[PDB]
Amino acid sequence: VGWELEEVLLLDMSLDDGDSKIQNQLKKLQSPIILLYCTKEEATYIFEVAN
Amino acid sequence: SIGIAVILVGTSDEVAIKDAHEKDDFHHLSVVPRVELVAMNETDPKSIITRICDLMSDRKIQGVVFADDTDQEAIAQILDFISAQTLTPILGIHGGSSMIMADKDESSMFFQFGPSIEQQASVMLNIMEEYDWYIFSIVTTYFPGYQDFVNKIRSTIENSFVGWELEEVLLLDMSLDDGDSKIQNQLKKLQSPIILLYCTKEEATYIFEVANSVGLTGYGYTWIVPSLVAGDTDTVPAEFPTGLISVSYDEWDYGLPARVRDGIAIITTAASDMLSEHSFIPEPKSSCYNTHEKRIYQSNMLNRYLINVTFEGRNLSFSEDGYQMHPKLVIILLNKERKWERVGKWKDKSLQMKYYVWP
Amino acid sequence: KIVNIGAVLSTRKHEQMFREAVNQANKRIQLNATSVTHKPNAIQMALSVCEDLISSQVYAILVSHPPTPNDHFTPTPVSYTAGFYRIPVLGLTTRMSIYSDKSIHLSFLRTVPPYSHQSSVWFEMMRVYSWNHIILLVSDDHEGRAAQKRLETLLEERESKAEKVLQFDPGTKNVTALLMEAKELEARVIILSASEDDAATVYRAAAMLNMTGSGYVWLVGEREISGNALRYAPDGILGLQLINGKNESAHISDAVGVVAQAVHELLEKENITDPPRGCVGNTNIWKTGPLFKRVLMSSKYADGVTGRVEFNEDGDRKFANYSIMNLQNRKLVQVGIYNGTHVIPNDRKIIWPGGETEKPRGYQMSTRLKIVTIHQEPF
Amino acid sequence: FCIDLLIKLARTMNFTYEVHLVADGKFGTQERVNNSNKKEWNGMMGELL
Amino acid sequence: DDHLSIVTLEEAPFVIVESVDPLSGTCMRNTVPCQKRIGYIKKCCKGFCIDILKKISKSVKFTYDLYLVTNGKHGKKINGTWNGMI
Repeated sequence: VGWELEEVLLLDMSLDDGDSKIQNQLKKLQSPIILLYCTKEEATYIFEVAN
Repeated sequence: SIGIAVILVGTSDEVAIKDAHEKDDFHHLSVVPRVELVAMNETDPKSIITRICDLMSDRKIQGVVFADDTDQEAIAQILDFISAQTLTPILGIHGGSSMIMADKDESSMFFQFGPSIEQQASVMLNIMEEYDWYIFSIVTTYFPGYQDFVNKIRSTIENSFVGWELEEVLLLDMSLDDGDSKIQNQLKKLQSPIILLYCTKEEATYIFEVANSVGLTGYGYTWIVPSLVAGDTDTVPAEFPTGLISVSYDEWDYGLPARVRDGIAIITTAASDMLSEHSFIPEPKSSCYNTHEKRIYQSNMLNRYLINVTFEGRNLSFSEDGYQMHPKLVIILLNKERKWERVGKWKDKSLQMKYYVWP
Repeated sequence: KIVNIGAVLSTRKHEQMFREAVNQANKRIQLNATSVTHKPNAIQMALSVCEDLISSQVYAILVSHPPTPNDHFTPTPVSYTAGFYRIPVLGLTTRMSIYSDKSIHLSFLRTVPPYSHQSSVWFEMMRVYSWNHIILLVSDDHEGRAAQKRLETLLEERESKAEKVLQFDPGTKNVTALLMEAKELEARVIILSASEDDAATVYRAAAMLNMTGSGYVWLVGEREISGNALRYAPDGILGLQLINGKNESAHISDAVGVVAQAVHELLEKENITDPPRGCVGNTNIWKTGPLFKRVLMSSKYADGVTGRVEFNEDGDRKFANYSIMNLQNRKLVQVGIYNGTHVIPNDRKIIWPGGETEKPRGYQMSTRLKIVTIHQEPF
Repeated sequence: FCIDLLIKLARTMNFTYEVHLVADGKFGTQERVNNSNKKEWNGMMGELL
Repeated sequence: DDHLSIVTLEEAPFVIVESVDPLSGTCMRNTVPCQKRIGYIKKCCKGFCIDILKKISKSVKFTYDLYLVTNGKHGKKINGTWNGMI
C-alpha cells in the first residue's frame, strides 16, 4: 500500500516558558492526519497551540 | 543675489552650517548666494508663518531651507501650504518637514529630502533579489500608502525575468473593536518564508504580538518593513522579530550642515540658470494680506529648474511630488540585541551591502 | 467647565442660527460657541486659527463654504493648523477627496461625501441597468485619481475591470485627440470624472464628434451638470446631485450635535487635557485630540436634519444618498432615488441621448477584425 | 490552409476581416528589453496583445 | 471547493480498474482508488489518464474522489438527456 510518513515530531512539555519553542517546529506539519499520542491534559495545551 | 532662509530648530551645531555658506564655490555659476539665518525653537506653527512672512517681506527671499529636530508630521504640511500662498520654494532637508507626504499641492513648491513609499518598495525587491529570495507575502493595513506599496510591488512582478511570485496579499483592518480574532485568522494563512509588512509604528506592535501567537517569528521567516514602521531606530517595542530588515534614509552619514550644503546647492544652482536664460528674478508681493489679488505674477519658471539639479556629480533631482529620484538609502537589520545596524545602501540602482551570503 | 466648539464659518448670517444650535446643544460641562467668520485671505487663517485657539481653546473646529467658489484651498489651513494639535476639523461643505486621507489630514471629519464617493453610486446604478463595459474619462488631478481608483477596485468584486481608462489634463482645450481613441472602442457607456470647467471642454468636443447622439450613455457627477458645464452638456445625461450638499444651514445644525453628543461621552474618560491655552506657547501633541477624534468616528447619530450621521474609517460620511438628474430639454429632472444601498428609479421616464426612450445596450461589438498572419509555406 | 479556414470562419460567424502580415516576421516569444528587467512579446503574439 | 468529484470509465490503456488487494484490503501504490456502484464497491484505478490526473492535481493543487460511471458510457444524448461520463 502507498504508505508514506512525513515526520515523527516529538514535543517537549517539561520545559519552562518553552511555549514559543513548541510553536516553531509544529508549523512544518502539513499532512491531513496527525496522530497525537499524549495525555488528556497535555492535549488541551497542544491543541490550543495548533489552533 | 539669491534670498536663502536656513532655519534650524532644536539642538544643532549652527556654526558648521554657516561654514558651508562661504565654502560653496559658486564663482563659475555666479549665483551670489545671500544666506540669512534665523534660529528658533519649535514653539508654534504661527512662529513659522510669522517668520516666513516677515522675512519674505524684508529681503524678498527666493528660497527656504528648513531643518528640524522634531519628528512630527504636522511641520511638513504647514510649509507646503506656506509655499502655495507665499509662492516661494521650501526645502525640508531634515526633520518633521523631511518626511514625505503622499500628495503635494499642484501650486506648492515644497520639496523633501526623502524617498517616496514606492521608492522604498522597489528597494525591498532589490535587496532580496540578491539572495535568491523570490517568494513574498504582502501584509498591509488601512494606512493610506498601502495601495501604493502593494501596487508598485505587483507592477514589478508582472513581466520580470526572475521567478518572482506573490502568495498572499491579505489586507487587515484593526479599526473594528475586538479585532483580535479577525486579525488572527488572516495572519494564520501565512506560509511564505518572506513577509512584507506595511503599517504604522504602533500597528506593527499589534501585528507582531498576534503574529508571535501564530509563531511567525522563526529563524526561517524574514520580515521586510519600510522606514515608516521603524521610525526612530532607538525605540523597540520588544515585539519586533530578531532579524527584521528595514530601509531608511542615510541619516547616520548625512549631517545637518551636509544637508544644509545640499539645500543651498539645489536652490542656488537652479536660480542661476533661470537668470542666465529666462532672466527674471522672482520678487512676489511682500505682504501676505490679500494674497489672492497678488497672484498676477508667477513663480513657476524656477519650479522646473529645481526639478533637475546636478551638484558635484550627484543627481540631486526632484520629482513633482517632492521626493528625490536617487536618495541616499540605508538598510538596517536587527542584531542580537534590540539595536539597528546598517547593512548596506542603495543609490542610483546600484545597491551595495556589506553583508554577503546572509545568515 | 467650559467646552469651546467655535468654527471658522463664513457667511456671518449663518452664525446667527449657529449659536441657537449651541444654545439647545447644552440641554440636548458647558458648550461655548466662538465662531469666527472666514476671511478671504488664506495665510491669515493659519494665523487666525491660533488666535481663536488662544482665546477659546476649541475642542472641535468646523469650516464652511466661503464666498469664493474655489473650495479647494480655503478649508485646508483649518485642517493643517488644527492637525498640529490633532484637533478635529469638520468638513461642512468640502467635497474633495484630498481630505479623505489620514496622511495629510490626520484629524479631519466631514458631513458631506467627497466627489469620489459618487463612484460607489455608479456601480450600483450601472448594475441596475445592466452595463458591463464602461469608458472612463477621468482627469489627472488628485480628485480624478481617487474617483478612478474607487471604481476600479469596486469592479474587482465582480472580477472584471473597465474596458479602457482615459486620463486627460485638467484645464485642457484640444481634448478631441485623446477622446477619438474611444470612438472605435466597443463600449458605449461613458463615465465623466471631470471638473466643472473640464466637463464642458469634453462636452463641446463630443458634440462635434457625434458622441452625444443615439446609442451613447453618459454618467457624470455633480460638477459636470452644474455651472458652465450644463450650458453645453448634451441632453440625456444621467448625472448625480446630493440632496443638501450646499445647505450650510442644514449641515450646521447636525454638525454641532455630533460634537455635543461626544461632549457627554468626553466627560467619562482617562487623562483628559484641555486644548492648548495659547498657540504660541504650546508645542505638545495633545493626545486627547486623537482620543476625541477616535471616539467621534465610532459615534453614530440616531437622527438629524439630513438623516443619520455616521462616519467612515477615514472620517468621511457613510450611507449618504444622492439624487439622480437627467438633462431633458436643457433642464434637469429627478429620475432616481438613492437609498444608500440601492437605486430606486422615479416614475418619470428616462430620456436617453438622442431621444431613445428604450434603454440603449451600451456596448456595440465590432464585426470588423484585423488579422495577422505569417508567411508559412503550406498554410 | 489558414486563409481558406479564415474565410469559413468569416462566413459562418459573420464578421469582416482585413489581413496583414507580421511586420516583425517572427512567430512570437518573450524576450529581454534594453536593460530594464522587463519582458515583451514580439511578432504575432506581440501584435495581438 | 478544492475537493471535487471526478467520473471515470474503464478504457484499456487510459483507465485500468483493478480489484483491491485481498491482503491489505485497500488500494495499491501508484493506483488511486475509485468507487463503483452496483451500495458501493471500492476499486483501484490506474492508467494514462489517471497519471495525468495525479500530475494535474499536484500543480493545480486540488483533491478528488474518483468513481466509475454506471448510467452508461462516455456520453450519449438519449431523449434530449445525456447519460454517462457526460
